[PDB]
Amino acid sequence: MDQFECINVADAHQKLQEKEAVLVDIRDPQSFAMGHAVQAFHLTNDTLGAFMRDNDFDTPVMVMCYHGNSSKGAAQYLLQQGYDVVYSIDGGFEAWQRQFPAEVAYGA
Repeated sequence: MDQFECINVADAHQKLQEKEAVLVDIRDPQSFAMGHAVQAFHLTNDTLGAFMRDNDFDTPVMVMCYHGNSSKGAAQYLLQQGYDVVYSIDGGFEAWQRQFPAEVAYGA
């Protein structure tokens, strides 16, 4: 579709558990390594080319950032590239870690 949607972390977690959507994290690499959601792919302009080759445009994509702000612009960017089902995760990593502290991974 031609718009992206904002979702909360409980919704995102459920989609992930059901294997319905993939999760990308657009934060800087240092913050990513300090802690990220399990199964998050670190998506940057450099890793985008690989991401696109590896995830067809019909793949639902959920975008996480620091707080839920930059993920909106990144989600819109992905729609513009051809993705049809894109979400921005309200609250970002802060919300993820608060709700799901046992589902945090470290490093790359």
